[PDB]
Amino acid sequence: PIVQNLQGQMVHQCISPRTLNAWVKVVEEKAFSPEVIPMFSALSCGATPQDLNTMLNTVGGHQAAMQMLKETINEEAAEWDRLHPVHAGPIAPGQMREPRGSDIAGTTSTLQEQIGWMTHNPPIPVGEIYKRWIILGLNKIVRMYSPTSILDIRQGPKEPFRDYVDRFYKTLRAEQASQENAATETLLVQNANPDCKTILKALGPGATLEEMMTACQG
Amino acid sequence: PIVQNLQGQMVHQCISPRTLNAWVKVVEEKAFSPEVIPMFSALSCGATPQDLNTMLNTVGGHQAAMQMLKETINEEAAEWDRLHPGQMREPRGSDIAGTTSTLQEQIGWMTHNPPIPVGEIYKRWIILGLNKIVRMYSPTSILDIRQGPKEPFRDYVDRFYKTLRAENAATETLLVQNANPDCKTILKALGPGATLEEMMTACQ
Amino acid sequence: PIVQNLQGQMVHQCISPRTLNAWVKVVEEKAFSPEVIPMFSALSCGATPQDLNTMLNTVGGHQAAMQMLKETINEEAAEWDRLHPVGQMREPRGSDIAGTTSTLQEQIGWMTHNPPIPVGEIYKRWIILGLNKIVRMYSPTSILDIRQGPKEPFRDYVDRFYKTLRAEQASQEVKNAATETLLVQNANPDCKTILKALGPGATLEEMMTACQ
Amino acid sequence: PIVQNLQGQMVHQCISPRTLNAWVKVVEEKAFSPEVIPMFSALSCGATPQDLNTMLNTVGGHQAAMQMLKETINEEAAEWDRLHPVHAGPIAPGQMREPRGSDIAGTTSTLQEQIGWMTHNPPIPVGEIYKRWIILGLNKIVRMYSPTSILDIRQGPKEPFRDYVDRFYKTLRAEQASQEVKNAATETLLVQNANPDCKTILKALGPGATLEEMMTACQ
Amino acid sequence: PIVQNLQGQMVHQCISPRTLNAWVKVVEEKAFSPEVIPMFSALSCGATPQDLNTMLNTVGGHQAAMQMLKETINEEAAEWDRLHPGQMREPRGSDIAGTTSTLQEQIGWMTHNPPIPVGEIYKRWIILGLNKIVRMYSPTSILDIRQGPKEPFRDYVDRFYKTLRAEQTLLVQNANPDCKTILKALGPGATLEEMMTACQ
Amino acid sequence: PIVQNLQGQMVHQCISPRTLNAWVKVVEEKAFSPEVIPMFSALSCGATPQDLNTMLNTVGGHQAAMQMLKETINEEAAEWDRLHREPRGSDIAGTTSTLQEQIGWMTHNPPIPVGEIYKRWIILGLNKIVRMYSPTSILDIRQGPKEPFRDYVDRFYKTLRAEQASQEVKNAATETLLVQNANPDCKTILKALGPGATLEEMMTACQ
Repeated sequence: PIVQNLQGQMVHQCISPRTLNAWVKVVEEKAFSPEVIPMFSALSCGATPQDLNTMLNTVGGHQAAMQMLKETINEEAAEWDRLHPVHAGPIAPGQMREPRGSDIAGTTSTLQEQIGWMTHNPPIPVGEIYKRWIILGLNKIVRMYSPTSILDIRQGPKEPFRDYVDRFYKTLRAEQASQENAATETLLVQNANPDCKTILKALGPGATLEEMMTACQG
Repeated sequence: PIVQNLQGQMVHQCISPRTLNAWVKVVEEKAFSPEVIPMFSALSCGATPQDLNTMLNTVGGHQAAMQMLKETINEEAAEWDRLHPGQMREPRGSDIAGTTSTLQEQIGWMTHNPPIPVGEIYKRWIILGLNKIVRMYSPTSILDIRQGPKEPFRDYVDRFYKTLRAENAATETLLVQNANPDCKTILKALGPGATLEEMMTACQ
Repeated sequence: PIVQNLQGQMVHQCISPRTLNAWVKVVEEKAFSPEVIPMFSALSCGATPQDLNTMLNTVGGHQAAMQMLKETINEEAAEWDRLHPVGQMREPRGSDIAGTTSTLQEQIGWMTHNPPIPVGEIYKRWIILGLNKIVRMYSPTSILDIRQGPKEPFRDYVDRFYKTLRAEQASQEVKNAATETLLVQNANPDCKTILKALGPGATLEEMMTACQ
Repeated sequence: PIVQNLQGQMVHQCISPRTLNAWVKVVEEKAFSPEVIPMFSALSCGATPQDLNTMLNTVGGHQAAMQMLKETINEEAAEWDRLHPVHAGPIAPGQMREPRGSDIAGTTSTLQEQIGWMTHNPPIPVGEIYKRWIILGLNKIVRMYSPTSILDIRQGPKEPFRDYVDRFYKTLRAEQASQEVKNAATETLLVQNANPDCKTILKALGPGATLEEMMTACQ
Repeated sequence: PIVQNLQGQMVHQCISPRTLNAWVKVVEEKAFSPEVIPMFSALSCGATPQDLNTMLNTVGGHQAAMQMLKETINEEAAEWDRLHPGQMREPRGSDIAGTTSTLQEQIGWMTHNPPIPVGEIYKRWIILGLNKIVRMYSPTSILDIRQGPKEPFRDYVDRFYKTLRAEQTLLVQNANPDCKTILKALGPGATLEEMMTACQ
Repeated sequence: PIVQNLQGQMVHQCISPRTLNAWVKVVEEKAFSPEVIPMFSALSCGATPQDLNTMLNTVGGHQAAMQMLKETINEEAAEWDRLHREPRGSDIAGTTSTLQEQIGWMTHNPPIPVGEIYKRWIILGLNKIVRMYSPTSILDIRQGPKEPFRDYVDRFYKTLRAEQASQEVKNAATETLLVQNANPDCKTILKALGPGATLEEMMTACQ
């Protein structure tokens, strides 16, 4: 990554054994559960495009996903080139060449160049731009790998309301690759078991999730 | 987080793998037991609103709770906006929650002179929300805690305060009232103003 | 905690995940065995009253003990106020030292003032007083009930003897008398004869070598 | 390794117990699966030739592979010597002796010389050069230790499309020791080797379908 | 401990959670096997008397040993006092053991010029006491180590020297018959290496 | 160890719990397998004689080996005295020197690397132990009838490395012995490749 030292300079620092292992374990243990994305973004704080490629490439399984991710990255890189053509000609002294899409993805750029861009004044945050593409791709994969439609989540006859709401929102989160309406509100009440369904209908519209859960406790 | 370095300067620093992991494990292991909150506060020492969202979002289960927490944060953001409708732009509620603000801006508010402590403000909302969840996820009402006939007084007091914590006068009044018959008389005998130590010695 | 930076100033530093976890695990694993106290004191090196409260509050079980501890702290705070009645710097009330009515900024102010008012160290003293009470109470055995098994090795018996003694928290004179009266007296038959044989004035080392 | 301190200076630093152990464990656990190479590259960030030899030599098993690796290194060192004849003559004041192939592989050079070259201005990155040779050797080993041909990967009759695509690309990756494999040939072969139900649906989406589209289709 | 920092200064630093735990676990796992002592010495590098007491006091079991150790310390402190009954006050025995001195004073002596290494002096006494305990807790006399009839020479030598070490020519004597003859054959002045190669 | 600070000076720093533990575990887990030596060398980077003695003395088992090692160190220290405040043999082995003396020498200009000198003696001793503790002659390594060539070459070179405490073993003798002891099917294919075949070529051939 690129971190701030004691003298206040932005310097390069080797990616750590802790970080490498943490990311590899997360993938092994949680596959593409939604929460894996916030974890990737945090573990890659300050990352260079090289560091980002290191983290992706250390993943052993899930090659189908890794391959989809490559395609998404290539799309974004092409889009970037469309919007940011590169000028022919020589670079002025004290200046950096302009980054192509493949430069931002660390494919055609060196570490020195990546560092050059990230610590230039003004900076070109190639690490943060690349990270945004990767996260786009990761979101697609999370939605795809979502194991259950929200329509199939229905409260067991003897299942506590909390356990059912847990299943509901865990499922909802995977389907949109997001934690962010009236439709789901109606669907949640609709799929509750008989006893709860009536009590909930009784609270009327505009009830907070807190009120609903208090209402159906045991 | 934003830390004082060794040269005495205030700067941004990446949230650490150690921190990330500790928080996730605490939630896996202890769910929403009351002691999780002091731990959250301490693991998020110096946190930006970004860092706070990272900690929350890395949680995998408990989506019901996480969803309740979101609603609470929204209420607080809305209430903040109501109290606040070459000079610096002040944070909307959603800015403090890191939804509509950048890291750059967050660092901006927190290190301004005078600072607007968006980290600390946001952390307060989150802790409000967490306290509600702790209260909800509590197995028993304090009224259902009553000393077993063969249950040692210490074990009963443990259950009493464990339960109470998960939820001033509800103490002294209720603890003695729900003690078993033998202890209850001895305790009412010590009269008022007895220390917990004295009570526990009495019913050993 | 408050530690020293490179400019030589005493600066505030966030309590670390390693410290937080260590303390919580010690309580889970050892409850209120006597050695838990030296460990608390070391894990809280350089602590602010805020840090101190964090360590206590992260404990999940033992709420009876935690409650007794709050009472002890209140006693000490009141005693402090009694002994300290109301460009001169303002001094700490009892509840300021306990971090209940003071901010981190104030706590840092007192601790790094010249001369310092070590609110962290003062608060830690009160906490350790309370912890000592709890260790004494949670001691499972009276020293009088420690007797060598017929087939129990002398070392294992002496271990139980002194761990029990340490938890009860005898004064040196009492620890001596308890040793003199009780240790040889309560040894199993075989060892008791051999030990009486070494005569008076034998060191614990000598005794333990003898009965190995 | 050679790292940047807080003063912004490049200095030598001892290889850490964490790095040593991570690398040894990776080899024990994943042998020569393709993802071991990006991991080696990262664990050896800033490595001197000495550090690189340490990491290789701490591997206990796989002596066949370690032996092949030595041969690959020797080839590259010879090739280096061929292209960089160390010119005879004394060493100019404030320069260093040019590196022979065995100098880059840390066989005939000292830590001091290695540090000399790596922190010179301009630097001669003997660490990064050596690392390149090592990775060439490793890539050969990965391709050799690959069990299956890509031609033997066909979707089970009741095997989910995702599981089949996983095996397809895992295998393709080991065979080339690379993830840059999706050309038109593999694109045709993926659809060709799908089970009957999927094969029809896929042919239906027509040409130019993204892997995401294909996988949604056969879910 | 008192350490050398980055700016080349000697300063006090808190004992670390890693060090605290490493020491406690070593005692839990190895008790008083001889190798525990080198480990104690290394884990207490740069230790103040206060740090030394922390390390000792965090041990939960082995209170018999901890009590013996206390006695050994008192002996050494008394001996120290006996040998020593802008002029800097010198430490008494109980000052070195951190019983009657403050961290401030401990730091004063240790960083004075020239230093009075109360840390290192105290560590010397503690290690004396630990050695005694190691000797006592040695399960077997060296005289009872005799090569099994079926036991490989190496395993027997391992037991021999593990025992001997704990307790601070007879080796050939107690070897099994086959080895005993071959060894007496190599004659006197044989290296342990030579002996072990011989009985492989 | 002795490491570099921020002012660019070489300073003493306490050996870390991690380093201590790593070494002790390696010995517990791998005993005296050959790869233990490159691991010791690395874990003792920048070590003072003091640090080296610490690493050695923290080993609990293998006292026979530890005892041989002590003898080897003595021989080397005597030899050093024969060939020679300036350091005697026992000074380099940290027996009769203080940490302060050890630090002077190592950070002097020019340095006298008593750490690196002591480390070389220790590694001499360890190599002897590695060779002694080796279980199997290279002559007894022969390819199973159903054993894959790679597995056989693995065993071959594993064994060769322990016997010599070295990986520089591929000479013409071992080259002849490797092909000779291959199973019938592979033996013929290998003889077919003719002389001067690389190990890579041989392994591709018998896959």
